[PDB]
Amino acid sequence: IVGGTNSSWGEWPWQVSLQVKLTAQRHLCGGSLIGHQWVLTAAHCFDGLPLQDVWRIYSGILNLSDITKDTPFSQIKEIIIHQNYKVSEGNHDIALIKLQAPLNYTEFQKPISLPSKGDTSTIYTNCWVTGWGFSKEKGEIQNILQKVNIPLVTNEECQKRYQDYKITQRMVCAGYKEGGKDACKGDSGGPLVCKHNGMWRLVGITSWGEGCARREQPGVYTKVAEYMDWILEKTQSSDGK
Ligand SMILES: *[C@@H]1O[C@H](CO)[C@@H](O)[C@H](O)[C@H]1NC(C)=O
Repeated sequence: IVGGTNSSWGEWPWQVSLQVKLTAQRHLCGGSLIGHQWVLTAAHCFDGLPLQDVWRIYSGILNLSDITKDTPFSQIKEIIIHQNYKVSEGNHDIALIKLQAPLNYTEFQKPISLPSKGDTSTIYTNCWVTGWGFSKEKGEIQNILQKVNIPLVTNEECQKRYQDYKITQRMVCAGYKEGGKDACKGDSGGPLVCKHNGMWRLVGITSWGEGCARREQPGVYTKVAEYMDWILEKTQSSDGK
């Protein structure tokens, strides 16, 4: 998070940390808890890595340096990457992670409400992006969970900023003309939440940007509302009703 501030215990209780355990354990991505057994994250977090054994999910945590071998974590039972996602490309950057065990809800560990498919037409006004990513371009992983207030930009206004790519109706962009406030590497897969009608809703999944916080270069997010039919279909038990 570039241009952000420290967050408090219980402020973003849905935020999780996706870490890989290879030669050393490192935070790679953010994610949002959406159910007792489900986390929503970006498909690009899994590029060049197996879906099995190497992942650990941390929830109910504010500072990354507090994580030791004693800290309880969630393991992956299944990873569902969008069928149309292509490794190293931008479209459909979304994945669901099914946990091996359900997580009990506390005031520090609870899900973020999902929008409806019809909520695509809604223009939000109080949006925040959180994570432990780089505090500046080419920077380093932050210890304390950062937060930042970022306004949304129209898809047409976002398309003009990225004329070498195609900003689809399945993406939502957020930034300031002067830059200085944006998500960065390590924030990927985390939440872009908006407060609407008194309650918090998951609007975007942090995906990409040309660098971080550059002027007139807004952050691109996977628009959750455009994937609600997919999330609902994929979270069904598999064994059937
Ligand atoms: C975040 O917390 C620590 C001290 O607890 C320190 O890095 C800094 O004072 C805090 N950040 C800001 C922007 O105050």
